[PDB]
Amino acid sequence: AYDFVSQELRAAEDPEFETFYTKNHLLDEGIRAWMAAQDQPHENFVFPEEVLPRGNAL
Amino acid sequence: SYSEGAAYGTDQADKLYSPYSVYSPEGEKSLYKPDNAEYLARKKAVLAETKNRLQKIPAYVDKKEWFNVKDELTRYMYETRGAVRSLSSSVTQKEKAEVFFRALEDTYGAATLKKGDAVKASNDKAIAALDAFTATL
Amino acid sequence: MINWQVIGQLMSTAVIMLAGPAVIVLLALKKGNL
Amino acid sequence: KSQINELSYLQVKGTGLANRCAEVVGEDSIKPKPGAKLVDMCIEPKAWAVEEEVGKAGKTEKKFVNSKVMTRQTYTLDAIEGPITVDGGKITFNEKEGIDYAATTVQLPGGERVPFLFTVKDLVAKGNGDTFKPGFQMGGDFNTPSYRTGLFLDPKGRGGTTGYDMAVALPALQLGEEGDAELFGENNKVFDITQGRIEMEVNKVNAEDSEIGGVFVATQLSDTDMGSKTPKKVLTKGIFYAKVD
Amino acid sequence: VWSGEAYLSYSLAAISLMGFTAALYSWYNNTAYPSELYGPTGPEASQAQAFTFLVRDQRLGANVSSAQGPTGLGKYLMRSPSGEIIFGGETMRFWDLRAPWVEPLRGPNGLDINKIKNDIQPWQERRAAEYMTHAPLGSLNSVGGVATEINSVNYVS
Amino acid sequence: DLDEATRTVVVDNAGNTTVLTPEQVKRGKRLFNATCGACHVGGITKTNPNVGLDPEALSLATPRRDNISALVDYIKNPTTYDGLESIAEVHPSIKSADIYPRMRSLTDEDLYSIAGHIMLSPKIASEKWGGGKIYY
Amino acid sequence: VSLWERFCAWITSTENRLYIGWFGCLMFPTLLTATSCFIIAFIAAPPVDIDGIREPVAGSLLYGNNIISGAVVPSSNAIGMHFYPIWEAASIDEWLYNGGPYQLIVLHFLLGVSAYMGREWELSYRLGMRPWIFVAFSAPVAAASAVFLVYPIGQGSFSDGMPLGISGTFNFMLVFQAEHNILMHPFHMAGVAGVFGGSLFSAMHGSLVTSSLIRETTENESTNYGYKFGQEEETYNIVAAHGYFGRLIFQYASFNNSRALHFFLALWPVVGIWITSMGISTMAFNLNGFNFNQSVVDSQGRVINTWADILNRANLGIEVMHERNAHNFPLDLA
Amino acid sequence: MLTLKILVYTTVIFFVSLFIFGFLSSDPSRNPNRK
Amino acid sequence: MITLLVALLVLISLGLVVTVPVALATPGEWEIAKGKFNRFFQIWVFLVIVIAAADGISS
Amino acid sequence: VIDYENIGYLGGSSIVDINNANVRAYLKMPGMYPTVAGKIVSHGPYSGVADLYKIPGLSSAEADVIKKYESRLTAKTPSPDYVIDRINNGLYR
Amino acid sequence: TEGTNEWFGVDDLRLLAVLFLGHWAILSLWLGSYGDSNEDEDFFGEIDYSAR
Amino acid sequence: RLPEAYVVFSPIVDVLPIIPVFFLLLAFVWQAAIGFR
Amino acid sequence: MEALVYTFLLIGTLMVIFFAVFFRETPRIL
Ligand code: CLA
Ligand code: CLA
Ligand code: CLA
Ligand code: CLA
Ligand code: CLA
Ligand code: CLA
Ligand SMILES: CC(C)=CCC/C(C)=C/CC/C(C)=C/CC/C(C)=C/CC/C(C)=C/CC/C(C)=C/CC/C(C)=C/CC/C(C)=C/CC/C(C)=C/CC1=CC(=O)C(C)=C(C)C1=O
Ligand SMILES: CC1=C(/C=C/C(C)=C/C=C/C(C)=C/C=C/C=C(C)/C=C/C=C(C)/C=C/C2=C(C)CCCC2(C)C)C(C)(C)CCC1
Ligand code: OEX
Ligand SMILES: [Fe+2]
Repeated sequence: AYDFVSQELRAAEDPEFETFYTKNHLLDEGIRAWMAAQDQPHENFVFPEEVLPRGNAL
Repeated sequence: SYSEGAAYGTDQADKLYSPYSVYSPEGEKSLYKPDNAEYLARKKAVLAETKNRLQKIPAYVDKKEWFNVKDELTRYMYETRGAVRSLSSSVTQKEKAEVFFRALEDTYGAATLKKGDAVKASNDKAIAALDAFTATL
Repeated sequence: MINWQVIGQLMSTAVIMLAGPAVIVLLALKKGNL
Repeated sequence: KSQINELSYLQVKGTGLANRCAEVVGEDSIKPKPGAKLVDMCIEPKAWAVEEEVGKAGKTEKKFVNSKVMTRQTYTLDAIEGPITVDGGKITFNEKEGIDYAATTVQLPGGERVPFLFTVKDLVAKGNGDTFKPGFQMGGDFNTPSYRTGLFLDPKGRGGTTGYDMAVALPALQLGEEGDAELFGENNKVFDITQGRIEMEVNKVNAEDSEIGGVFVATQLSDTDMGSKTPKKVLTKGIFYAKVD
Repeated sequence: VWSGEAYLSYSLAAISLMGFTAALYSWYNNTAYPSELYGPTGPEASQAQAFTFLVRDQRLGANVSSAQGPTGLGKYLMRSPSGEIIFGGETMRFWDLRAPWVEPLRGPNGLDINKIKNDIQPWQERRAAEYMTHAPLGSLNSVGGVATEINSVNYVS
Repeated sequence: DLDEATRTVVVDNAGNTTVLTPEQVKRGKRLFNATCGACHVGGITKTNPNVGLDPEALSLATPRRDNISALVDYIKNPTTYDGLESIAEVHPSIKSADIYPRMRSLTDEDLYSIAGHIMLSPKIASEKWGGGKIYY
Repeated sequence: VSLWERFCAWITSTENRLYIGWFGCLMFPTLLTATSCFIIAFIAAPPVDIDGIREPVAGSLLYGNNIISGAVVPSSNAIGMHFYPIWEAASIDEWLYNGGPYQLIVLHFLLGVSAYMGREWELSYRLGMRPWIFVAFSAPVAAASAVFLVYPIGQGSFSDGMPLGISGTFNFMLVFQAEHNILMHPFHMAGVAGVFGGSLFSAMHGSLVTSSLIRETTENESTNYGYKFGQEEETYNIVAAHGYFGRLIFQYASFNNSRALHFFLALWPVVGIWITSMGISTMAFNLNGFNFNQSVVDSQGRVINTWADILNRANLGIEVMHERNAHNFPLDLA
Repeated sequence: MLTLKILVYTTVIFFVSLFIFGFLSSDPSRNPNRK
Repeated sequence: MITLLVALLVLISLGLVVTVPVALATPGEWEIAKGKFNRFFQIWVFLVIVIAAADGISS
Repeated sequence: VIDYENIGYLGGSSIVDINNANVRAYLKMPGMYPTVAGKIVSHGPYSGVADLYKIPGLSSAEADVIKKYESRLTAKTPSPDYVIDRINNGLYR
Repeated sequence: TEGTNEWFGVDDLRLLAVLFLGHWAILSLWLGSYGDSNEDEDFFGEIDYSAR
Repeated sequence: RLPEAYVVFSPIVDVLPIIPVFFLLLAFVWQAAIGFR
Repeated sequence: MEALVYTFLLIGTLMVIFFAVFFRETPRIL
């Protein structure tokens, strides 16, 4: 149960509509990108520094 | 050995200040020598500007600005007490400094209570007191 | 260079940690009011 | 004023006084010197109005409805510096530094929230005559920057200078020759600069204290979130105050 | 109830009042607990960071008052919900921070912009850089920094 | 596995290389974390993140700072990154060591081991030193 | 005879349908105002600036949510720790924008739950009961005051307080993981053992009673009808369930005493949640859990990874992404 | 907004005073043991 | 001399704590012998003043 | 912007932009950070490398390090979202 | 005005007359039974069962 | 560290704050030796 | 239109809580 598509179709068309639910997806992009380099050494993820989603000034 | 945690004294060759430290004492072979003139010239320079920051005090009391007199004696003058205690070496030099402080603490104690003459009176007790400090040593 | 601090600490705990039950053990042998 | 300068910091805080511009007393004339530089110009608006489609008796001409500010006490500009250059016909002012933007948000009837950056950046004032008078009246254009700097991330994680550029949780949109070009406008984040026209009016001067102050009126354009919507014209009115030095 | 245990449960209610209050003195108060001795407070180390990068980018010739932040607010100086000039960021919550190294820069309105542009003394820079690196953020094994800091420092406030 | 080829670090501006004895690398870590590591932890600088302890960033300074003799030069006299003016009043140093109480007791061999730690750590950890939180 | 004595006789009467008591004098007005504002703020409430950056986060049902995503949003970062009632807001529209009803609900909740707890004492006094059911209820009161009151205090803002919702709960738990490392903290460890142990001894005690029931019914009717209410006979062979568990593990690990057995069911969870709620409390003041990052090194000095380093890279992903616009400076001090 | 505010301090110290003068009303003696 | 007297001060407090609660928990040992023990209290108190004297002289 | 040309001239192509680069981009040039780089970033739009000598408050030493890297410095079209975050764009090592 | 240091949040003078008439309106109810009793009658219990 | 007349006893002082924990354990040892009666 | 179902589920759940408390089958001895 990854997404509510009615929440996802709306947040794509309206770039002002924010819930707590869409806040949890951006927390999951940080889990999917930052740990997966060291999580799975067999797959050899070599991420550049410039693809890893950072926030502002963190 | 490289990862030995409680090697208090067997590790290093130089004697430490205490087994619970990393630093060596204040003895010889140190690079900080407190007798140097540039440390004395730094402490002397803040004593000269302190009188220059203190003559701007009545200009704000001639005006109505009490917020500027409460912090003029803490904005630059924060580094005074570190120096005037350090320059006070001899006996009678030391008990000359608390004459300057108690005259200075009443300038701040009158600025919070907003008393115009009590700032201007105790300001003149401070310029005359730093005059006693600088002229001796 | 024989690490006098650790030798001092381990003896001084073992003096104190054995000075506590020795108050009770000397009472159990004496059959006093425990 | 100097009456505000009498107070300490602990007496002002929590009272809503630091938000309010000073009240200048009396009227006379003051002449700007050759090297005259304006010191403490603060601007605070006291009323806001957004241009809407109003429901009259039978007609729908565009009129200004007012609005209630919802950001609390953060609207006043302060510490605005700038030199006062003397052209021959008309005295001019060009601002240089100071806090010259104050972001705020007002609410309309209906529940619509309209944010707008209230600003005086790059202001070129021009007023009749040379000396400041109670009949003096200067104004001019200012440039409004965008409400969000380009590295702002929207809820999907898309910005103008950072972030993604596609619907990040809709991965089947970029399939085909067309791609996701149907929602192209919400991916391209465009930094926008618009214009605004302020009109100030000095009416009370001290020359013994060299501080002026009067009523202004400013109109500008609200924000759009980098092309997300059509921005709306925002009118405001208030009082200002300045130290002419 | 006039009995033996009832007087004990009267004290335990009042000693818990004193227990929370001494535990909240130590977090906020910098007067009975000087920052020179106990380290900077929770609120104080949040303001010392914003003041340090204020000094840092002022040396690059940047107007810090008109420096528009990424959200549209002040990157360095913004305005509190009561009207005062404060520091901006997540440090806008601790705008009541009254500390002996920032109170030289106050006015009636708040942080005086004229005094920031001209009078910043280097002991304040030595203080705000000291209170940034020794913020009260630790761990139980006594390594400092954030919860994701590597194991090199040994500090809990 | 601290081989003497790995402990061999560059010592002067010309480019000579000398080796660090195993007490230099051990005191070099304890002194660095106690003195310098409050802000320079892992090579990054907390209070000014532009000017790090990277071997790239030490080399691009207007006096080259990669050497042991160049780092102990910086400790007794810290200029800026372009080396025009001194910031001894705000960086902890030996010249301005009356304000900083942390550097009143440091010998020549103690700064020789601290600068040894700053130079020998990019050789141990190639990308973790001053790489920020990406390379934790 | 007097009007007050005829009112004290009613308000402390156990003959009411629900016992009101003297704590109900400030339980019922508090919790009905926390309720009646919650139902309105969950259904119909406009979006709320939570980050203080004037980016309003929708949280109610009329603004396009559901049961899962909808939530009463915490108050603003602009307010922070300041008390923000309705009369100090200059309009209700300014109140609802800045996170108004989060403080009205939470402060009337913590007063009403701390009065519901004292009400459980009071009726135990008037019924002749030994008093300490309300000490067992101190464990969720400790945990409710930890995430709504104590954690906003030590972090200095109600915006770090827990959002009153379901998806807002998991925004709270994940951001609390990155900034405080709760899983390595031994007080979340001592309450996972409290509720895994609590659900063990619940289903372990509830099975051994239901195993050893005495024949009182037929096979057609229900098992439960062999208990008549208020009977004085014991409804299960307790010697039977003692001999079973006395052979299932060994003999000396079994409580023959049913009083000491029914005390251990009350000890283990409640002590586990007292300790846990003082994990959030000590991590409200940034005394985080353990940090074993870069702890294992070889003789060369290169960092050898552990499971804590893999756990760290999950914490670094949430840390660099939570409140992705609210930060301006390199360290999340708040 | 200063009319609502008056209404709250009525309602608070109405019920707080019922709480305060509830336990002053000889409240330990209200038990099922005696009286 | 301070390092010699404090070392004599610790060894007496080792000798008391092993023996004094044994002297009290016994049903009669304190009443039968306390004038023996009361010397050791008066010796112990006297050492604290001697050490406090020798510390002030040496500073 | 989705498709912004001159991404390379910002920080990483080793030929820097003037009116769009961060002050971190001038760190790769020895001698310019922080003093000489501080003046370039602070003032308004430039049209060429010759306009670098028009900066109010230049020395001969400040013009010297510009004279070294004037092949590496180049000026482009100022897109106004990059011109704001030239002192600080929220990037920290 | 939120962060003013005013007693019990009493901003205006009108809020006092609300507080005094709240404590006293129930105090006068309480004195109708527990007031006007003997203030000189003791007990050697832990708990008194005197009267209504 | 301690004054120079007291640097000798630096190991013994390090044990001293632990000693109040040892009184908590002294109660249980005393309850064991009394036979928990 | 969608949120109307969610509201009906919530207040419909609070109805059966009301009836369970006040219209409960009152247990009786004998
Ligand atoms: C072995 C058993 C034992 C032990 C170790 C203690 C230990 C303590 N009890 Mg005690 N107590 C016990 C059994 C015990 N009690 C029993 C069986 C009863 C009967 C129910 C009581 C009833 C009792 C009462 C009624 C009170 C204590 C208090 C205290 C504390 C006094 C120190 C203090 O408050 O410092 C903290 C305070 C300061 C440092 C400031 C100085 C103030 C002075 C020392 C207060 C002295 C209060 C005095 C002890 C209470 C009077 C008791 C007297 C009528 C017998 C201390 C923690 C007192 C307390 O405040 O703690 C709960 C208290 O009010 N106890
Ligand atoms: C595990 C036990 C334990 C330990 C080790 C500590 C340790 C400490 N507590 Mg503490 N505390 C505890 C349990 C404990 N607490 C418990 C269970 C409670 C109840 C919840 C409290 C409640 C408590 C409070 C309320 C406070 C502390 C404080 C402190 C700290 C200073 C001690 C102090 O103030 O002495 C106090 C000593 C006395 C009261 C004795 C009398 C002292 C006299 C009056 C001093 C006179 C001084 C005078 C100027 C000298 C001049 C002499 C001249 C005239 C010649 C210290 C870290 C204090 C602190 O720093 O808070 C952060 C504090 O305010 N504690
Ligand atoms: C009776 C239960 C009760 C309680 C405890 C509260 C409590 C509260 N309400 Mg609420 N409320 C209630 C019922 C209650 N409410 C009801 C029934 C309604 C519907 C009308 C509301 C509607 C409502 C709204 C709409 C709002 C509140 C708000 C508040 C908060 C502040 C109000 C205030 O100023 O209090 C007044 C309190 C006092 C003057 C203090 C009285 C305490 C006394 C004096 C005891 C102290 C004893 C003293 C220390 C002894 C000293 C002895 C001396 C010798 C030293 C507070 C949490 C506000 C809020 O939470 O905003 C965030 C808000 O906006 N309430
Ligand atoms: C196997 C996985 C696992 C397990 C079992 C737990 C277990 C626990 N975690 Mg944990 N956690 C985990 C993984 C896990 N964690 C992970 C992976 C993370 C990182 C994301 C966390 C992060 C985390 C945080 C951040 C917190 C926990 C907390 C807790 C505790 C929750 C108990 C609680 O709050 O009830 C206590 C009960 C309450 C809070 C409810 C009070 C309700 C009041 C009394 C009444 C309400 C009445 C209601 C409104 C109406 C009633 C019905 C009506 C009709 C009448 C418990 C010990 C919490 C904690 O530490 O305790 C505070 C907490 O805050 N965890
Ligand atoms: C493979 C099965 C398994 C086992 C054996 C454990 C075991 C444990 N987990 Mg774990 N866990 C599991 C699966 C398992 N888990 C799964 C599938 C998840 C979710 C993905 C979790 C999530 C999880 C979390 C989030 C946490 C644990 C924790 C724990 C520890 C305490 C839990 C506890 O006391 O529960 C309550 C149960 C009891 C008290 C019964 C007793 C259990 C003990 C271990 C058996 C005693 C037997 C003894 C050792 C043998 C000697 C006796 C002999 C003389 C007869 C313990 C090490 C906690 C922890 O980290 O603790 C360190 C913790 O925080 N676990
Ligand atoms: C046996 C008696 C006795 C006692 C109690 C002391 C005590 C002291 N002497 Mg001293 N002395 C003694 C005999 C004694 N001396 C003798 C016989 C001589 C030779 C004639 C000297 C000569 C001497 C000199 C020459 C000097 C001292 C100094 C000192 C003080 C050291 C502290 C300090 O630097 O001052 C600063 C003060 C303090 C640090 C305050 C410490 C006391 C605090 C309040 C702790 C007390 C708390 C409380 C009582 C404990 C709780 C107990 C409670 C449970 C009952 C100390 C108070 C020095 C001194 O006074 O310098 C100022 C010093 O230079 N002594
Ligand atoms: C000869 C050769 C070939 C050489 C090789 C050598 C060789 C032979 C080796 C083999 C030896 C070998 C390994 C054998 C050892 C066997 C062994 C023990 C293996 C298992 C391994 C293992 C890890 C076991 C340990 C785990 C274990 C079983 C732990 C028990 C946990 C435990 C003590 C729990 C107690 C919990 C508890 C207090 C419960 C009571 C509370 C509760 C509510 C219960 C409910 C309840 C209880 C009542 O009481 C009654 C009354 C009622 C009403 C009731 O509700
Ligand atoms: C001050 C001082 C001193 C003294 C000291 C002392 C004297 C101490 C004490 C201490 C003590 C007093 C100790 C104690 C100890 C104890 C112990 C260490 C014990 C423990 C044990 C255990 C823990 C066990 C237990 C048990 C049992 C028996 C049975 C049941 C179960 C159990 C397991 C619980 C001296 C002289 C040095 C000098 C310096 C100063
Ligand atoms: O508000 Mn809610 O989250 Ca606690 O950390 Mn800082 O602040 Mn914000 O960031 Mn991260
Ligand atoms: Fe049961």
